[PDB]
Amino acid sequence: VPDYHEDIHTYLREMEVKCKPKVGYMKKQPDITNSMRAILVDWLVEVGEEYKLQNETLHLAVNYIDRFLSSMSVLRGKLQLVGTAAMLLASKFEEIYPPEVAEFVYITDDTYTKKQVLRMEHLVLKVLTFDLAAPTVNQFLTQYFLHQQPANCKVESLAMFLGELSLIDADPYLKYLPSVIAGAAFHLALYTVTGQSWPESLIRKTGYTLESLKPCLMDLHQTYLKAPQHAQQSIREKYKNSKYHGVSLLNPPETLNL
Amino acid sequence: MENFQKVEKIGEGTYGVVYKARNKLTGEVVALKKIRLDTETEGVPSTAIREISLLKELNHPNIVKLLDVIHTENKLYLVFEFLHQDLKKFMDASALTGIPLPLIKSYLFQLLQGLAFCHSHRVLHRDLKPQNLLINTEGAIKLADFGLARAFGVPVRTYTHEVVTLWYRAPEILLGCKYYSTAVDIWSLGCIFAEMVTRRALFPGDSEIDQLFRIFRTLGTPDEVVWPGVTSMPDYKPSFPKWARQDFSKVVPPLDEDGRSLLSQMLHYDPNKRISAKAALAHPFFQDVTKPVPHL
Amino acid sequence: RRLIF
Repeated sequence: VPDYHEDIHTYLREMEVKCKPKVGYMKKQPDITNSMRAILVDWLVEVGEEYKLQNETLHLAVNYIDRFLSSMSVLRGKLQLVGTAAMLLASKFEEIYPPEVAEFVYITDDTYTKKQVLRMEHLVLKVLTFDLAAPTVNQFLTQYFLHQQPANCKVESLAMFLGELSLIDADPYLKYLPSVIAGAAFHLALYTVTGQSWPESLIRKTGYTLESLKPCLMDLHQTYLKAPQHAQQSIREKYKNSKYHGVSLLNPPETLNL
Repeated sequence: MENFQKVEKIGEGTYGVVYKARNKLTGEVVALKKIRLDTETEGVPSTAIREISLLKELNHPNIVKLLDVIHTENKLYLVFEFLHQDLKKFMDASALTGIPLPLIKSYLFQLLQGLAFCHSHRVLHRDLKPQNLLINTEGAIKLADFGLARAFGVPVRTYTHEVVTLWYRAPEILLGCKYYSTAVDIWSLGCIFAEMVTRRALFPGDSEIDQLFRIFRTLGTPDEVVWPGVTSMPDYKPSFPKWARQDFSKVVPPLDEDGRSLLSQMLHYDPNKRISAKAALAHPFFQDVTKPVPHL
Repeated sequence: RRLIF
């Protein structure tokens, strides 16, 4: 029921600051690198197709890894383990029935033992102090969408697409809150498909002027424009499928009218 | 864990064995949830994951207080404020006399504040029922057991074949809709309210279909007029019997006019029209509310 | 999929 939004929105806009990763964490990390991080999130995007997981599970899972690496240094050899226990926690928090651990040990090619995965779940838990109800881009995209006159499922499918792209690269994106990334993704999706503009309805709800969106909007444009060329492709290959109206085939606008 | 002395097991359920116990240092009395743990072939169970995280965010008088989590290598302890028993076993003991009107109104009013606080923090319970509602001797009731509870920042996909219970399950889930809403929690409240009043469960189905038909037999058979869309829902059938809506005074005699009024808005069929917890609190029925204490 | 890094 529409009696409870605002309160949820406000509260999501509050919870989002406390669940925040450190913006320059990849650079205090001795062994691992933004591109290792890209490879990892790409693999997790693909793990989710194989097991027909929900998209929030993938968003949630990345959040864990980022908040995990903001206080734990990891070797490049134990990253895929840190990633696996995130997707299992995320799975266990969000999915109706999650994959078995065996399945989570199998997605990784008998790399880590089932026991290693499990007692890395406990360590993830310890370090985030059982704070898993993290707000994510996908959460805010959904809360928008409601403001969409006329409704239209290519915008929705395309904003989701753009917002997953931003999971892949922390390079720019880790200095934006999900509420803004979502905002920037909703606008770019809407501007790409219809030509319309980030509406005044949620300029009041969110306090987000188009102008205030500008910076992350530019970043998320470039990222869009360059998507087909990117080292990672798992997301684009997933948003090819007609589950999504092949949003990812649509042609970026090489300008933004800003 | 060394600071807690197990006094006795006061029930159980999910996770496992739940003891009363006192802090040997402070003297506080707590309920330890002791969750068993499969470190070889499962991990931390989804229910534990949900309960701990959601409750860690819901600080509020009518929601059972998670105090500490104690997280050893092979064991996982949760630490809760003690409360003295559950609505359910209270009603067995008060059935024959009946729970006093004024107390029942206090209870509904408190459950409606905690439910409201839950739904305004994107959290459904999905498993309200008298045996999951705690009472103390100072007349407080609190929501407890957040094991099936889910956060709804995104809509909550519904269970294939639901796990939740029959008796307090909303028609829209009985006809297999795609999603939960805050409204199913209200429908559940609306049944506990009835039960506390009438000493027996409002809709004691013996199976998904029977539960429907008992519903249907008492509030009439949903059509389009009352609930647009029903006809076209996965589990709805042209062959459904056509019953007539009973007077509510026929269904919950003892209640007064304003309680009937409100009971009926909690049982409205269309989710989109069923009353939210916020409103309920605003209802006439709560004008003369006090805080009676129960005879346990 | 072993990720080699």
